[PDB]
Amino acid sequence: KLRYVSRGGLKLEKALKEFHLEINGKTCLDIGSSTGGFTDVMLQNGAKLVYALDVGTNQLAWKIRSDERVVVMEQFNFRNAVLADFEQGRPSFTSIDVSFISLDLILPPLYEILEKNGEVAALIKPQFEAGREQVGNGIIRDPKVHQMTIEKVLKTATQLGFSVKGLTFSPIKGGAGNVEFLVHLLKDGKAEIAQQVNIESVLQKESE
Repeated sequence: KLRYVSRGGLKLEKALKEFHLEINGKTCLDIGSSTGGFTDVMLQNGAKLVYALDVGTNQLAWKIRSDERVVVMEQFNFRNAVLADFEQGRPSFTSIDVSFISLDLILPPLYEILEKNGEVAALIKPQFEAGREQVGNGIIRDPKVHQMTIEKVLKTATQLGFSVKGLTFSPIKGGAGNVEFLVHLLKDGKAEIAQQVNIESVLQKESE
């Protein structure tokens, strides 16, 4: 009864549930596929196709690598990604779980690539969004730094034209032991942060 190929799958599972996302029949993009937990979640929820992208060599679990619905794009730096790179359908849903890089560098090319009214479920990792001097053991524990990193990503998304439809906390810690957050974006050019988005409330709920 391990339902997913990694505990990472628990992260996207919560996003799908909390953000009321529908994957069935959609062409999906998994940025930072790694072992494939996110891809696995999307496959199980009926994705028509999943592009599995990694800046380095693919590390997909055997089960996921062998899946006919999966299109591997390894040694592929998403910063250099353009719409022409996606030749088997335009992604309308995207999940993002990258490390050692800010979403500031991922969201812009993605905004162009994603289908109109396409959606994004993205992990916000304070340890990669804060300043070097702010990090230190590699864990960010300061609530004010957490807030600032969330604010930073929401600002970047809205400046691009994404609307922010939801925000919550990732159900499990990432990497060296970091609280991380899940944000729901919509490509509509409206730059609207939904009323339900409440950073302080999310921070408080994660802490409990």
